[PDB]
Amino acid sequence: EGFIEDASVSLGLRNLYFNRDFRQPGAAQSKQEEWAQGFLLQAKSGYTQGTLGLGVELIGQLGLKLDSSPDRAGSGLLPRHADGRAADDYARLGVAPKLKLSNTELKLGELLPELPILLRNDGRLLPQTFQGGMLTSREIAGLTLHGGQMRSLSQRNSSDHQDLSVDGRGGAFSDRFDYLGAEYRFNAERSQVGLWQARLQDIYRQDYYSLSHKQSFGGWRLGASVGLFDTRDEGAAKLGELENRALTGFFSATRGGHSLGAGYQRMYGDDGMLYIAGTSTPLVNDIQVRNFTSAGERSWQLRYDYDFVALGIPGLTAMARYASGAHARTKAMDDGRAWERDVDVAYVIQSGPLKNLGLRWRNAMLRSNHAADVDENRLILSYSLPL
Ligand SMILES: CCCCCCCCCCO[C@@H]1O[C@H](CO)[C@@H](O[C@H]2O[C@@H](CO)[C@@H](O)[C@H](O)[C@@H]2O)[C@H](O)[C@H]1O
Repeated sequence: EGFIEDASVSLGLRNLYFNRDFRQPGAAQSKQEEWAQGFLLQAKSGYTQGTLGLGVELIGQLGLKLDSSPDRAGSGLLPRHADGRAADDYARLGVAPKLKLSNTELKLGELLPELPILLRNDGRLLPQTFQGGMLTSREIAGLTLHGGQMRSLSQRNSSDHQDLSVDGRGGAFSDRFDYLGAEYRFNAERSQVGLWQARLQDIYRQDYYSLSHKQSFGGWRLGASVGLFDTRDEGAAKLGELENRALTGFFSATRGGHSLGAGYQRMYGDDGMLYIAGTSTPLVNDIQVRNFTSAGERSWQLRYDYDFVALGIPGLTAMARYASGAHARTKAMDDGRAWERDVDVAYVIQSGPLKNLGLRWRNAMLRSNHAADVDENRLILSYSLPL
C-alpha cells in the first residue's frame, strides 16, 4: 500500500570506448585510449504512509576494464595506479534515506546533485556522487527552494570518496559545502529566475543569478537563457584571495527539426571560473573537452541540431557546434586563443526486442596556442534495464 508501489529498480548499462589523441609531439603521453563497461544500480522505495513519509534509495556502481595499456590509461573511465596501470575494476555502493513532509523532501547519504552551483559530472563511465544531505521544497506554486550541505565527493573513476576542493587548484580542502537556492517559474511556465549562494568553507563563496525564457510560436520554439556567477574567497581563504565573475547566455531557435543557437561566455577578474573538483557547470561553452574558463577568457558558440524524425527516422539525432575563445591568461601569455569543434550523432532503437538500446558517437577537435591540441572520439552504447 505504497512504499512497495512507487518503488523502482533500474540497471543502467554503459559500454564506453574513449580515445583522446594528443597531436603535439612530444606529448610524453601520446594517447588516452580505453574501453570499459559500467553498471549503474538504482533502487528507490516509495514512501511510508503518514504525514511524514520515510523511504530509502540505493546507488550501486561497477566499472569493468575491457581494454587498456599503461601507456594510454588516464582516460577517466578507470582508476589508475601509480605504476600507470588501469584498475581491472572498481565498485561503489551508497544508501540514501529520504523523508517527505507535504511537498518538501529531504535526502541524505549518497547523492547525485544536479545544481547550477554543484552539477555532478557524468562525462565518463560512472557518475560522480556526493555525500551529504539535500533539502528541496516547493510548498508555493511556481517556487522551488533548495538547501543542503555536502561533506565529500566520489569522482567518476573512483571507488573512494574524498573531502571537497576546487577544480584545477587542489591543495586546499573542505569538509563543508553549504548552499541555498530559490527558483521562481512564471509567465504560464515560460519564464524563470534563479538565485543561488554556495559556501565552500574557508575557501570560497559563490553567488549565481539566473534568467531564462522559453516560448513557442506556431512551429518555432525559441529559448533564451543568461546566467551569472560571482565568486569571492571566504573565511580563512585557504586558496588566498579569489576573484571571478563568470557570464554565460545563449539564444536558441528551433523549427521543423532544425535548431540553430548562438552562445556567449566571458570570464572576468583575476581568476577564471571557480567550481568543485571534477564537477560540471551550466556554462554554455562547457563542452566536450574544454569549458573555456581560463582567466579573462572571452568566448562564443554556434550550434546546430537536427532531429531526424522529420526525415522519417525517429531516434536519430545529430549535433555540431563550434566554440572560439580569446584573451585567456596563462602566465606565459595573455591573448590565449582556442577553438573546439564538436560533433554528436546518436541513435536509439525505438521498437522491437532492442527497444531503447542506444549508440552514440562523439567527436571533437581542439586547437589552441596554450592548451594541448586534441582529437577525441567516444563510442557509447547504452541500455537501461528495469527490475
Ligand atoms: C550493480 C552494481 C552493484 C555493485 C555493488 C557491489 C558492492 C560494492 C563493493 C565495494 O564497495 C565499496 O567498497 C570500497 C572499499 O571498501 C569503499 O571505499 C570507500 O570506503 C571507505 C570506508 O568506508 C574508504 O576506504 C574509501 O575512501 C572509500 O570511501 C566504498 O565506499 C564502497 O562503495
